Amino acid sequence: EIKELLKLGDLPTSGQIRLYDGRTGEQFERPVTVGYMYMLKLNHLVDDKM
Amino acid sequence: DIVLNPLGVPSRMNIGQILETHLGMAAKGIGDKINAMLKQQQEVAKLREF
Amino acid sequence: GQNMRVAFMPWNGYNFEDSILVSERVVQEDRFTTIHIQELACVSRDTKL
Amino acid sequence: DQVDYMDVSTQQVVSVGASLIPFLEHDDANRALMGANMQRQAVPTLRAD
Amino acid sequence: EEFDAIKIALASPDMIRSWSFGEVKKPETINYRTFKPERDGLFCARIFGPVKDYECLCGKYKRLKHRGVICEKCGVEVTQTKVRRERMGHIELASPTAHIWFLKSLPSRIGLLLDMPLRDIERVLYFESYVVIEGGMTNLERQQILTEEQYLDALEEFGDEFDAKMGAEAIQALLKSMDLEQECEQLREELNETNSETKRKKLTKRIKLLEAFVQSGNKPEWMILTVLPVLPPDLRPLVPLDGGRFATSDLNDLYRRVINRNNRLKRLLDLAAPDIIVRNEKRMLQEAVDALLDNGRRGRAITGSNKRPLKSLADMIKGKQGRFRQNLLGKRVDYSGRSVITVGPYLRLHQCGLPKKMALELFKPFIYGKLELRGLATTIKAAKKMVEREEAVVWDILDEVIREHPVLLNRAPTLHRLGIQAFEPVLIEGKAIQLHPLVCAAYNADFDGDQMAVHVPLTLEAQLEARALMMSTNNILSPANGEPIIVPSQDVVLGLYYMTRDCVNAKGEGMVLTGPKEAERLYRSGLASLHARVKVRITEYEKDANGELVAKTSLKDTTVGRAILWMIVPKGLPYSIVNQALGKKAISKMLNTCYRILGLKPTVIFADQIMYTGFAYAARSGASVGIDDMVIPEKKHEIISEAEAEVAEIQEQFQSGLVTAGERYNKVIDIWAAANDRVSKAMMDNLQTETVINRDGQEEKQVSFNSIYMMADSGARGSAAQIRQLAGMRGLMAKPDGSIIETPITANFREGLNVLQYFISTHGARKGLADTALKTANSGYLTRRLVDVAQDLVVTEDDCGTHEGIMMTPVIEGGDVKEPLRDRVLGRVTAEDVLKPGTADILVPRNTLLHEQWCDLLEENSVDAVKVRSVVSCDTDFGVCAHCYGRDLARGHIINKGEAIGVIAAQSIGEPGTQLTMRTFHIGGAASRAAAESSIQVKNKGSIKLSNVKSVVNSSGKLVITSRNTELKLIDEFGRTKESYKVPYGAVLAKGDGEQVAGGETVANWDPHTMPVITEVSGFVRFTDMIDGQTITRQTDELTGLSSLVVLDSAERTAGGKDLRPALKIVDAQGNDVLIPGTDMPAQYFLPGKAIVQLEDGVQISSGDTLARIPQESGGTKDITGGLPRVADLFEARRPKEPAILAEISGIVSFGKETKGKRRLVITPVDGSDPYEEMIPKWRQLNVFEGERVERGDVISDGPEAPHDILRLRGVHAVTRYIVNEVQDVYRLQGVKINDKHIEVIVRQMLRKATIVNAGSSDFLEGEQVEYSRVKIANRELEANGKVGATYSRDLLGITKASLATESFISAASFQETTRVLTEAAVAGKRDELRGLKENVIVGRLIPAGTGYAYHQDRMRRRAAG
Repeated sequence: EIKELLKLGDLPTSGQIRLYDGRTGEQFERPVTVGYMYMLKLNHLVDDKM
Repeated sequence: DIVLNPLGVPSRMNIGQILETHLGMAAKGIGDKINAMLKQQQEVAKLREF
Repeated sequence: GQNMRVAFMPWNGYNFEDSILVSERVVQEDRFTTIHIQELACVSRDTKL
Repeated sequence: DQVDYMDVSTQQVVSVGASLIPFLEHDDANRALMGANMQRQAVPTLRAD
Repeated sequence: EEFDAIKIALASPDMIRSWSFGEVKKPETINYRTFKPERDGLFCARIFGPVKDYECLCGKYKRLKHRGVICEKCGVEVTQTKVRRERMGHIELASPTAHIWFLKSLPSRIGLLLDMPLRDIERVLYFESYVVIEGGMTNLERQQILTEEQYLDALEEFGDEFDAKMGAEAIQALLKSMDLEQECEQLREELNETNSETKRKKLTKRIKLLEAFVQSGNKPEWMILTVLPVLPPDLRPLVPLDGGRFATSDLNDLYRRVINRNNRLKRLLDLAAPDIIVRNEKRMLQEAVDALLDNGRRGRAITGSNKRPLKSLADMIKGKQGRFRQNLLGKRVDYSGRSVITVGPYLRLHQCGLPKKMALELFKPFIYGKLELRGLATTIKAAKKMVEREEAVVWDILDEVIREHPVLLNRAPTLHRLGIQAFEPVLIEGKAIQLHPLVCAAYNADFDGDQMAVHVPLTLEAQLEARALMMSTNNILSPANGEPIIVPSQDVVLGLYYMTRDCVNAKGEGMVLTGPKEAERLYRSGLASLHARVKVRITEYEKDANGELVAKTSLKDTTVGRAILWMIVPKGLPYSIVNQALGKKAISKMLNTCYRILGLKPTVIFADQIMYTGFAYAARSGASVGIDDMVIPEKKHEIISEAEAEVAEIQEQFQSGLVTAGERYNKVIDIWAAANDRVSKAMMDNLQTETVINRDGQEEKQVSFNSIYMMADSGARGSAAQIRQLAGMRGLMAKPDGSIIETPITANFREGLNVLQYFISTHGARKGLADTALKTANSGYLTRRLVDVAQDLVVTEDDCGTHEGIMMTPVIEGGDVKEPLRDRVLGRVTAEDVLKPGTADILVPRNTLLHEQWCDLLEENSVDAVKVRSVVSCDTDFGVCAHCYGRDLARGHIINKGEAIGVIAAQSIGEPGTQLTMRTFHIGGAASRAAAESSIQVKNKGSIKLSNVKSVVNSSGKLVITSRNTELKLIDEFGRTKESYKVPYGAVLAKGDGEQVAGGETVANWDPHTMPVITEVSGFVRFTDMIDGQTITRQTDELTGLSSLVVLDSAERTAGGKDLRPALKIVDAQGNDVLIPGTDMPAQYFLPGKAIVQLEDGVQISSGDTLARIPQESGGTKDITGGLPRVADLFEARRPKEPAILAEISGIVSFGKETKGKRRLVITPVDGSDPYEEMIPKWRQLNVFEGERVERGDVISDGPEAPHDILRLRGVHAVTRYIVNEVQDVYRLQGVKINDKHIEVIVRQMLRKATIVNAGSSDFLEGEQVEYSRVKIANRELEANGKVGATYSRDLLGITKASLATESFISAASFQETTRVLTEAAVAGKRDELRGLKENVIVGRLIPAGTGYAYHQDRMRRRAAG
């Protein structure tokens, strides 16, 4: 179902696409697993921890 | 935008974020397609069908 | 939290041991920005003199 | 004929704070516990998405 | 001011009065209007001095010039405030009080000196019964108790001579009227007559206590308390809280209660109170004194303010939150900070990144100093404001303040030595401290958001000793072993390994390059990959015989990545090491070789270069993980179908009624284990190759390039369990309480799981998590104990001149060699060189450091065992020397004088357990299964070489070992011991001696169910004292005549067959006796109890079995979380449940009288006429039937052995080696490399006590425990003077007993059991002249170790000079 949903949105079924480095501009050997995620953070403030 | 570390991911016996990243990529592709279809004023019926 | 792009790939040492390397657009677009409220109370007490 | 009762769903064992994970069966018990803790101790952002 | 020693003794009342400068009478603290203390209160200004800084009470005496002027109105001596800190008060009591902790503390020293139980003195002190002090008449004498009625009955008869008081007064009068010399003489006269063990030990302890009390100069009247001291007011502060309220102290309330009770007692005595009221008031005063000294331990504690009871001085001294382990050992320190970690090198190895603020708040004194130096600021007060304004010149000066300045980094907790390192900071942005990437394994702190501690040394001494000693460049090895501590993570390093790999013959292969720089250019230009099989013109350099370099250039078949890695390697390492794949162990060996060959300076540069190269090439590689990477073999479904079909067949067989519960359970377990093994093998076969690609026509088979398989082969973490759990079958789970679960999990994390399997694995995951979380504290307690035990080790002399040692032969566990001789004797000093004929009788020098060349020579010569100078076999007094320890594992060279030996070893032994319990369990947790039953198989090919064997050819023509202790060895052509197994008595072997064996041949037949008796010559059996009904019985069996005769024990014998011992006489066909070949005793084997005879008279019996199986399994549990109690009991000298009783004296051993079935083992030596009888229980199994010519320390009974009896019987070296091996096997099972020197150090520190049973000249009697250094000095003096010596007996003690037996009572009290140690020091009157390191730590002086060795030798030579 994940591959079908990827194919629906005109995306490769493998879910792994190669990237370009923002420093030299070289192409990597193996593709990279990229995508959107939902990140969270605790309080853990360096202004208070330090 | 964010670059994670693939070192400790396969050792902690959990796929998790990999499937979440693939599903997020699918959702982002669907959203980009919707945005591209919305930037034009072709037909509302086509948007409904999509 | 917030939805952001994430890629699984090594780097020059910014993803050494399960760390998180972020970009500048995250800070420019005010993403992951909170607001703290620190209480400061000044009390007035009379002394014995 | 040996079936007596049936459960309602699969989310009856795990509470919300630990079942909010999109993929729970693909994680370890300790990993899911740490994720539930990091999620229940999260902090809101400026623009909620 | 510099004190030499710390003395502890009893305080005198007049001395306590002289200590104070006034008496406290009223308990008033302050007034509700003014906060001025009352003129007779607790912290009055007249008694303890002024409150403010040089100011009187009424505020009249201003003009601080007036010093020492007593006022006429208030009477306050104008002095400073710190006067109250170093002064105390006193309280004048009306009635004397007995010190609670002098009789409540074990072993009730008051009752020992008075020869009276604790209950009696308790009834006397609490005014329950009266005691007679001294009776002049012949009716009663001293120490006679009379109740209330008995006292009245005895008082009406006589008068003016019956001396009796109540409690404290009576005890004081008894202590005053008693004479110590007369009692000592009486005890010494009584001990010479009788020798009852309990009474003799009691009188000996009493004489020791009396002698200590006499030599200490204390008085028995000082035991009572008439004037007690008062705590200084500064130690019990009374300041108003910020919330407008007052904060009182519980000690103030206790003192107020004591003063109120004393005032009530005085008012009652001045008004002639009745007897009952006086007794009640005295009991209340005693209870108050008790609660002030030790609040609520013998009864109910005094109720505190709200709900919790008050804490007294005993709680402040004994408790965990006491002063000792909170303000002396470790406490808050100025110029410190805590910060968050950062993930980025951004620097070099010996440098770290710090935010501007850390020096913003810590380097401000240096900022002000160098501001006053150049004069850029006017004053310090203006410089502070200029810094608070954050000017640019402030940061410009701070850049020079931070220029070449050390700084200490810390991670809590600090287990090993690498937890405290020093670096130099550089100002950066972002307020989180950066950490070095390679010190992640040193601090044992992953980058998950931990907190680091930053400290700043101020003195040039500390700065230099932090720059030199604790630098990451100088301290690169682990203190546990000689291996580099850098065993890295980083799939970055996995990508380095990938660079060291090969691939397909795709575009880029088929050229030749001249050097590594050409390959680097070709790879950086974007022309080919780093896998092309390209011959490179490598110019390699090898060291010369003297130290020079040898240049040689040749072509090498390699790849581009390997050429780049060789380019990173400097011109000091060969090429044959990098020619293979570089994994974890490979790079570890490379680093070890670079350290041992080049040194220490270029290794840091090499590590920095290789880590930068790895980071760069990993960023350029771009690895990733995806669902499509982890493939699942299609045979897994077929395996699951076969497994479920077999389970259905098992269920159908169980429903028929043919398989029990245990058999079905074991069969299901075995079937599922085989299925999991097949699934794992299929997964490996599917994931290994994955290389179906045409290679210039024909195909080629190689390894795959999947991220999971690559990460597993490179060794990022290293686990196949995670592989099989992620791709194949998870495995078998165990029930939370009972056993292993029958139904395992079939799915995996790739296809998803259900609720059942998740819930059934969660209770095991959290079980393991709780186990490791609770064992992380037991490990810390074990580290605490090990540090407390071995703490007084200092290197005083280079050598001690001892030739005795232990031949350390390589212990080969089973067949495979676990630890060879090279990895065992690396870094040890050899003595008493044994001449072993090898190639051409190679001689080994004496007292030489074993280098790698010597190790190679020993490997070429194949030396069996080498004797070295062990730590236990040392001779230097007050610690050990440098020749008995060997090469240091920190610097790489021979250790000099000053460096500690005990603390380092304790930390190195304690850190691996905690590290493993924190690392392995936090990543993954499950349960495994171990095998119990073994088989007979010999894989190695060699020859049979017996040792200490007395075998004889039997009638069957085979060699059967006729001895008890015989180990079957396997000698090879090279002349070394490879295999060694325990051969039981009566094992039928296959070959003899010297014959060559093959692989997979049954060498012995040690059947646990059949242990036959070895018979040499056949003969007719004659029944001797074997009558049916008297000793034996008849039991009808089901066979065709094969009956069974059971020899009943003495518990069922008749009155006539008591001494009739049954035996088996072997005669000929006519009736003549048969003598044993070699001796004069005829053939007669006495059958032990519960003997089973198979054949009756008329037919000769053979292969008699009169034993059972009784399977008992020893320890050897799973990971350290479940094995910590084992090593804990090992280091505590614990007694096993079944101690193996060994032979005391060699000779003829026989039996004796047996009452109730208890066996008696009489030892009748051939030289000693006095017999030695031993008590053996009835249920204890014996090996021998009557007795053999055993030696000193022969295994008589089965089961585990006790280390206390081995040390006393066999020897000290034997038990030392046994303990070392037993402790090292635990780490061998867990895969931990720890040298035996760290264990031998603790063994020697546990054997520092011994008893003396002789008649000597100095103060040494029978049954005294003296320090080993003292008895060594005494033996030296006796040998130098020529007097009669004394023979000592070394005894083994645990951690607690050896710690309490230390002469340094300060450290022993600071560790644990402070109050009892303090009481022992006060009663005995010891002398502690700053021996232990904890003393110097508390008093804050130079440590008598390390850098302070010069100060220690200077103070020693000054004390010796005068």
